[PDB]
Amino acid sequence: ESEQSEAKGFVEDANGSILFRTGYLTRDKKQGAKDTSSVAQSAIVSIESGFTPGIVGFGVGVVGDGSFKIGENKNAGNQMIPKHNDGSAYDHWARGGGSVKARFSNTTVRYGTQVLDLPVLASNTGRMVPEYFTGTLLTSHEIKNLEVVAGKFTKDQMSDQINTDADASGRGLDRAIVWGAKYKFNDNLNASYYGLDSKNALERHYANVNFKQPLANDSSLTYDFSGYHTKFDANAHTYSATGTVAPNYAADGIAGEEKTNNIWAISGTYATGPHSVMLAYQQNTGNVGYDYGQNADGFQSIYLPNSYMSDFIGNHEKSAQIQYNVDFGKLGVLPGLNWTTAFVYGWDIKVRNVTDDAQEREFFNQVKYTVQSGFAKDASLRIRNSYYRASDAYQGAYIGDTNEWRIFLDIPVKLF
Repeated sequence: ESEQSEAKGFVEDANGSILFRTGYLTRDKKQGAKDTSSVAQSAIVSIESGFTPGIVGFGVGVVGDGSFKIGENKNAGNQMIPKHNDGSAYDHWARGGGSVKARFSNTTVRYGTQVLDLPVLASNTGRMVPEYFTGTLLTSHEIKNLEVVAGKFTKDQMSDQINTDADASGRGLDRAIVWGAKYKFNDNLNASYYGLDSKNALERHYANVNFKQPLANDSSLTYDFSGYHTKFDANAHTYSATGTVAPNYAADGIAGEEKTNNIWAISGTYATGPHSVMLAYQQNTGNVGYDYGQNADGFQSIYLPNSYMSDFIGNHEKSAQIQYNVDFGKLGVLPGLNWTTAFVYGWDIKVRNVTDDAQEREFFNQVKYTVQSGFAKDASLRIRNSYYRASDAYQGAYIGDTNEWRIFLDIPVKLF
């Protein structure tokens, strides 16, 4: 009848796992700019009790991680490793917490520490360890194929922070209220719409529609339209704003008046047999770029296609991508080996008091291998490289010319 009426018990329905992750991320930049290199090992735990049986069910959750750096890591960065006040890397660190949860019919409420994946407020999961939020999330599946959420969060703990309320910049969350809904219309079409209101910081909405269109020979075309609307509060932190800013914006990141961004993107992917190709276009309008991640708003709150090392989020920036993906298992060469190559070109970037015409481009390659069977099933290795270049005006204003490598070994282990 419902998710709660099928509860087996606190112990019977429990699940638990650890992900061991070894990472390496380096960025080589031109002379006069800072090279980063970060190497580390993590163990990331997730434990979820089942729910007790009855009209209302109860359980608990635990999330956390413990990590150590590998090497001195004197020029660590990129949100890989916590740093002491002098700049030195932390030798080892530990983070996380617990939650309690309650379930009635098909609705769950969770209170405490948790990893979020709302498009408007999404935890980092692309570095060593996950970003954690603390607060309350209600999740309702009372209508088949519809998920509705509502939440309130008061702490944000980013991956490279030891303090329990500290985003990528070391600043705490005041109050983030979130809501939204996601619906599967049929097997080819779904859509979503989410909202965020974060006190003294910003208001943000996200919408998506995703339509898959079957073609002959086990082929298809998938179209995607995604976008965000963000209104940044006068006291929020931003970096790409244009128009009227405060004298000190330069130094503070505080515009002292509201700034608005719209960013949207359309993508079409043709897939056939072993092979896929995607084309995508993305554009920003308003008087700021998509300056996400600067106000305890989720380091991964970037559900758009033109997003690799650069996110193509500059003020007025337009961008276009071509992407090619091969599955080497379907092709008959090596099951679980995949290759992605992409090229993204961005232009029309406004850099305040310098130009209206800056540009950037990125050439990306990733090879990934996932173990298909045996004791190490689902272990994977991801090796990825970005060759990134930008005009003179978009160097220290954003990332700067760079050759980036990232390597991640992920070894998942089921505890129960």
